[PDB]
Amino acid sequence: SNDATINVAAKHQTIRGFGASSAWCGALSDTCMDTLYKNAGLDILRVRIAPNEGWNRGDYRAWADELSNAKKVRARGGIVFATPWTPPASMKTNNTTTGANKGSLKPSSYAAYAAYLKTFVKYMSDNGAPLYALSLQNEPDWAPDYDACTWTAQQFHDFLKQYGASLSSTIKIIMPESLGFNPAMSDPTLNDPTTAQYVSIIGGHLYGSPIRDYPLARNKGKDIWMTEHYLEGNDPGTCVKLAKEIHDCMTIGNMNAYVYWWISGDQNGLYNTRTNETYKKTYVMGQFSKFIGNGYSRVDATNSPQSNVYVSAYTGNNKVVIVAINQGTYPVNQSFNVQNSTVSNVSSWVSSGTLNMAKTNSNISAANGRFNASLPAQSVTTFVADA
Amino acid sequence: SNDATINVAAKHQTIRGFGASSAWCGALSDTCMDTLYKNAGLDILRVRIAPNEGWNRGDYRAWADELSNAKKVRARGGIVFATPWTPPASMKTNNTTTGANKGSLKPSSYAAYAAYLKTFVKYMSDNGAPLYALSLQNEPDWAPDYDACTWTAQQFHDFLKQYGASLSSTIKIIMPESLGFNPAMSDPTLNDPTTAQYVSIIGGHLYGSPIRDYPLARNKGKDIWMTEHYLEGNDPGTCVKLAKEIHDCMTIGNMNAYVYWWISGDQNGLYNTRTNETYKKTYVMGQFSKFIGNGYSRVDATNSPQSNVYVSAYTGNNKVVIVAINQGTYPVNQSFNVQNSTVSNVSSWVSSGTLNMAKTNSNISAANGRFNASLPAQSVTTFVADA
Ligand SMILES: [Cl-]
Ligand SMILES: [Cl-]
Ligand SMILES: [Cl-]
Ligand SMILES: [Cl-]
Ligand SMILES: [Cl-]
Ligand SMILES: [Cl-]
Ligand SMILES: [Cl-]
Ligand SMILES: [Cl-]
Ligand SMILES: [Cl-]
Ligand SMILES: [Cl-]
Ligand SMILES: [Cl-]
Ligand SMILES: [Cl-]
Ligand SMILES: [Cl-]
Ligand SMILES: [Cl-]
Ligand SMILES: [Cl-]
Ligand SMILES: [Cl-]
Ligand SMILES: [Cl-]
Ligand SMILES: [Cl-]
Ligand SMILES: [Cl-]
Ligand SMILES: [Cl-]
Ligand SMILES: [Cl-]
Ligand SMILES: [Cl-]
Ligand SMILES: [Cl-]
Ligand SMILES: [Cl-]
Ligand SMILES: [Cl-]
Ligand code: NA
Ligand code: NA
Ligand code: NA
Ligand code: NA
Ligand code: NA
Ligand code: NA
Ligand code: NA
Ligand code: NA
Ligand code: NA
Ligand code: NA
Ligand code: NA
Ligand code: NA
Ligand code: NA
Ligand code: NA
Repeated sequence: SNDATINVAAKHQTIRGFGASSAWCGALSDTCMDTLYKNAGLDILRVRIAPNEGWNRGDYRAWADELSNAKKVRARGGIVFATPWTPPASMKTNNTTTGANKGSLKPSSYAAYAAYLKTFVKYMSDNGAPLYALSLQNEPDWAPDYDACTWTAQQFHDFLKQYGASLSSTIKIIMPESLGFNPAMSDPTLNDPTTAQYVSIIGGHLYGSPIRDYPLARNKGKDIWMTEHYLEGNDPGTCVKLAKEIHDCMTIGNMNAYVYWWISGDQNGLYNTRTNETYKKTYVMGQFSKFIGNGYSRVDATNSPQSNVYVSAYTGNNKVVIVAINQGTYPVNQSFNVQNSTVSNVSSWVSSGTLNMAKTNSNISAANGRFNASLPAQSVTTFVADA
Repeated sequence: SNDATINVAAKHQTIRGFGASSAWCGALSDTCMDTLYKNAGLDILRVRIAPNEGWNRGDYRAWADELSNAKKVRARGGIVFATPWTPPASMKTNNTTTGANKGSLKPSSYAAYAAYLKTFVKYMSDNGAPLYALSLQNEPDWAPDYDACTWTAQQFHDFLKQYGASLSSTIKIIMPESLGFNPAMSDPTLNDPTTAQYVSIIGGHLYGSPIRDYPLARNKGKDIWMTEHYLEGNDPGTCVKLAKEIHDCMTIGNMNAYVYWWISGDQNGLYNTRTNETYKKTYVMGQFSKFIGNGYSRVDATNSPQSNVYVSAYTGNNKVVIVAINQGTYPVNQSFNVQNSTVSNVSSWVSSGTLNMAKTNSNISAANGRFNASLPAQSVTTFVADA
């Protein structure tokens, strides 16, 4: 009864990875970076481009902490993308780095902003931490009193038709990083082939709006990345909520990558640099990232085989990986049936209120692709098998 | 609130170990023995002395399978004791090896039975698997239709006043292995100093009667060993029932050792030799045996700090070990406070419906002897710390 059926023959999106941001986290330590990027297996880092007035006279001091973070992640096998929260104040209609009075990028500074971003990309490259991609703006639809800069959907179109060729010849471009992943923010760019061609990755955040598929983006060949979100708490209930959010991004959103908010900026991050302690949300992320390898594809799996259980699955390099979330307050047994592959050597790891990415030592045997297992209360289990 | 307080200064009995029996299990494989005696860390083996009519003409064939079992356990760091379920039929009042018509040992064969047991002890020694102790009889108060032999409390006294000197000069003696650990079966032997002196270990089983302390035995200097019991099932509820039984033997019974019934004789054992699979009761035993070392003493700990949680603790070799059982259906948090020791480097391992003696990777910090942890539903956790 109510099997989780996994069909390795039905493939979905390619998984780029999972990560977090170093924005406003200073220069993170080797221990923090080892914890996250080696042990938990995160492999994407989002750095901030701090507003830098000296950019065009060779003064990069404002950027050196992120350089350091970038190098540490690259040394640990990760890729790095950059997000600017604002152009320098000299380019803003409000004459400040904040979002005061819905400040925006002066159209008379469009060429300079393009040059600015290219200067950051070349800085990072010249110092041995080349970027994988670059975003045009954080949350163009939010105007708070910290680094911010408004853009309308038409402004992104305006900008890209002029400067997208130059920018994309330099680096993969992410846009638009909407507050709530509003497709209207990017639709004008995607629907005009002149502008769509300059975009590689469609990025968005999950504040306020449910997770959704984005068919236009996928059908234009774009990656879809969830580039910022956080949750408050590290109790088991919050941890399984995070797990279900990642699962929903993978499954409903068809997203190629999931990127948590900041590593250490406050108590809602992944690592506490004041006590040198790992927040338990870290291990939720690890149940995906440590086990899902390079170039893996998501495949069909019964999304919810019984109440409060959620399942997704991935294949690559002759492995099958199954992530099974139990949001219930008690353990439950769950059967799995892998189709169109011959599976062996099943091993599992659990993160829960007690366990941190702990190998279970369970003695799982598979016959004709079927095995079963007990899922602890408020837990995430990852099965890895030969396939 | 409701701490489990551990006081290393208040010491109780010395722990000899934990084990199981190879009676009627044939000659067990290396894989079975590795599973139990290396990985789970059992370290006591109870062999049966099969009734052997050829004992006095050098025919030991009936004993060779147990010889093999004994050698395997000794090679894996364990000790071995032997239990006879019956003398040979030639010494029985019913002329058979069974318990038919409450058959007993003929008083005219007392000297021969003593010689018989000494022949088994010397056999085992001569072939490189010397025994640690020897029992006079299995379940002298039960007379079933398999190997059996009745003895009254006065018969044990009768026998020991004559043959105990000879027998005890050869080997540590266990008696009386009552069905339900009835102290009346051994009281006459213990209360006469002439007979008490020949006994080293008071052994008993747990069929039908609650676990109890045995002050007379402890006050005469004797070890108290639970030498046979089993439970039916391997579900989490049964596994925590077994854990609580061991805990009760340690705590209420002040027992030095706990010995499960047979390893592989039927489905109620610890290992299935037909499928080469380990029954989950094995891991319950391992949560005690693998972690509680040579010469450790039990110490004071809050027996039940909250409902359905049971705690015991042990020290030795500058370690403290804490076994915490959660019989509840949901996880609970539990605080621990170690007194009169300075503890560091706390690590934990869990056995549950999902986990088999699995290291948790939890990041437990202790300050002034206090730490806390989440105990999964229907689980056994063992903490080990430097002390
Ligand atoms: Cl894809
Ligand atoms: Cl900073
Ligand atoms: Cl650096
Ligand atoms: Cl506003
Ligand atoms: Cl617009
Ligand atoms: Cl549009
Ligand atoms: Cl939240
Ligand atoms: Cl930690
Ligand atoms: Cl935490
Ligand atoms: Cl298999
Ligand atoms: Cl495993
Ligand atoms: Cl198992
Ligand atoms: Cl003792
Ligand atoms: Cl046998
Ligand atoms: Cl042998
Ligand atoms: Cl009877
Ligand atoms: Cl009597
Ligand atoms: Cl008496
Ligand atoms: Cl039972
Ligand atoms: Cl097994
Ligand atoms: Cl089992
Ligand atoms: Cl510590
Ligand atoms: Cl640990
Ligand atoms: Cl932890
Ligand atoms: Cl649980
Ligand atoms: Na990756
Ligand atoms: Na990776
Ligand atoms: Na404002
Ligand atoms: Na934000
Ligand atoms: Na505001
Ligand atoms: Na990975
Ligand atoms: Na595996
Ligand atoms: Na021992
Ligand atoms: Na041992
Ligand atoms: Na009978
Ligand atoms: Na029995
Ligand atoms: Na009977
Ligand atoms: Na031990
Ligand atoms: Na330890």
